[PDB]
Amino acid sequence: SQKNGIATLLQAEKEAHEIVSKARKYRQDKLKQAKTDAAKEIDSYKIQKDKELKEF
Amino acid sequence: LSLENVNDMVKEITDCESRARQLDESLDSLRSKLNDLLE
Amino acid sequence: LTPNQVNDELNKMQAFIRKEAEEKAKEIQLKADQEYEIEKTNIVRNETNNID
Amino acid sequence: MGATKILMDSTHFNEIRSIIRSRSVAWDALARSEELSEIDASTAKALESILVKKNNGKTLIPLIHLLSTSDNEDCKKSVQNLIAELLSSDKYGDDTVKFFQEDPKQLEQLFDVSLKGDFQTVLISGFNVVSLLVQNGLHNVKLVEKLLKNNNLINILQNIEQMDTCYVCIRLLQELAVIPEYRDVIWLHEKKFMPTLFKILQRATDSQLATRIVATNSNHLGIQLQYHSLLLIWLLTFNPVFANELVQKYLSDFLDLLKLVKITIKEKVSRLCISIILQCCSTRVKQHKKVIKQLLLLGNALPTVQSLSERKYSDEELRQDISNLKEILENEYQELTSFDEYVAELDSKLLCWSPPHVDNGFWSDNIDEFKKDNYKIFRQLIELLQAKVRNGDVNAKQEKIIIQVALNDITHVVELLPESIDVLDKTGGKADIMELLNHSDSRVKYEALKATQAIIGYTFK
Amino acid sequence: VQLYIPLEVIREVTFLLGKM
Amino acid sequence: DSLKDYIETLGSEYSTVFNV
Repeated sequence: SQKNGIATLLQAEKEAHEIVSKARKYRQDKLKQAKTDAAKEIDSYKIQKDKELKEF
Repeated sequence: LSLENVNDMVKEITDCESRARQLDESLDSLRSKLNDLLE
Repeated sequence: LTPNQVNDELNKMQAFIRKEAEEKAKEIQLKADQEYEIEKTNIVRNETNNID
Repeated sequence: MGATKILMDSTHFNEIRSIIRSRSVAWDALARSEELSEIDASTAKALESILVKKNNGKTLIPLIHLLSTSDNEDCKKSVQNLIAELLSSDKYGDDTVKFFQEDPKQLEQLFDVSLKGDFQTVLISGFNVVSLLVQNGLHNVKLVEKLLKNNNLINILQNIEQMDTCYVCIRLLQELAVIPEYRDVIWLHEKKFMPTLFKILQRATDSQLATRIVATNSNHLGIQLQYHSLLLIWLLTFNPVFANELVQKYLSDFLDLLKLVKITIKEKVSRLCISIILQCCSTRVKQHKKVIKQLLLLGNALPTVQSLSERKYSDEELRQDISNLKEILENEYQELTSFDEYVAELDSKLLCWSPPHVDNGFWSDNIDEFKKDNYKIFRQLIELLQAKVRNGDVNAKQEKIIIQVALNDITHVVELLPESIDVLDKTGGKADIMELLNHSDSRVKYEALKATQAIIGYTFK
Repeated sequence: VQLYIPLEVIREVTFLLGKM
Repeated sequence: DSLKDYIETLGSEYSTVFNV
């Protein structure tokens, strides 16, 4: 099982690489996300300011 | 030896070579000043 | 050497590989969290200055 | 469903999970004797068979009932394990997770049985309540914040002797910390757990890595304990204010992370250590200047980073963190005006070596600044040095730090400037040097010898 | 013979061949 | 027999290739 076992170990290394690579794609996206939900955060704060203005 | 165990002992080679060189160069140039007064 | 000793070494190592990556992925995405909040806090702050 | 997948990857969780599932508990006999009514024992019997393979959430209700009512350690522990195993599995105990998640009541109940009975019984209880909290359909700060104040669980975590139990509990808390809200309650209780966590890192440092014995080394068990402790820290550090505070209180303990980075060759340990220190040194932490100052002056963080930078380990993010940290530390101290730092130290009479006081360039720019009546400031340092030796004696620790630094500082100006020799003569500093030579402490004598030689080179040409 | 040493285990294999 | 035992005992699952 020595010459079955390496072949399995090579596969594990390739796998360790793909799981870490999904996270790094995730991270970039996570950064993009932060700008989108902040784009939405301004125009919801904008309608909040018109709220206490129209109240005035 | 590991790479860190070489990397922290090369530090104490360099940190001691520096002080030994400056203390030897502050000793022979002082022996010369001693002989300049004994002459 | 013996088949039992090699199979013991196979499970242990491909485990080490799988675990270290799961934690590795986990650190990468934890940081992804950190940058999301810090980046949002900043970006929001500026636009809200203009709004105010 | 299949909940979160937490506490199913760890060996430490698995070793505790073995002790319970091995020992068998015949509920029906306990019920007949009156410690529970019959519906409960049958329900636990049936539930165990569903775990292996067989057709519910409706088995959940009796288990909730059984736990609160019963005070017999054996039955609640055996049941808790079976609930626990079900929650995370996607094979079985999918339906289980639904009933808990929909209704806030079975969480609150499930909390009551926590902190009753044997140390194990309570650990499983905590896992399961935490398991649900970390999901997106139940959240309550109150269970975490109370359990933290409460004794029996917090005792288990303080013990470090039993790695397996401690590991599980630290992870329980660190997972709740991945969620923002829990961070605020957790930071109230920081005093209690946080010395325990630094101790685990300290233990880690003194033992070896060239064996794989039962204790912490660089084994499976060890690799998880270090990671979690560090990770827990790192989480709470995401909030900038907590991080400034954390360094100023915990300073001594804090400095040790740099050590772990060397000794370990493991990117899980190393990375996390580097990040936490980075985050405190970041601009976004208020009084980021202060923390860099404490670290640089006292703890000598900067030289440590410069060594670290050389030994890169394979991990992109690690390399990135190390480089960023090298820049921040180095930049912040040096970029202060040169005359200012020297005088600020001079004024306090609390001189310390720093990166620009062992650098020749600093002294060259500053020679001119001293001249106000034949290097009055330079003469100030000479007076100051003379005084320390004679008044407050020599050969006691306080006075010994100021002297070595001062003699270093003087040496540099004299080598550079030939006109400062006059100042030493007038003041009487010339005499004082000769005295330090005889004095004990190797470092003071080195600096003293270098001072004598600096005057000497110039007297005779 | 022809070896193929990866970069993860490189110093360890070289120090092994130095002792063999 | 010495290169095969050594790369497996330290983890780091990327095996070497020994050709003749």
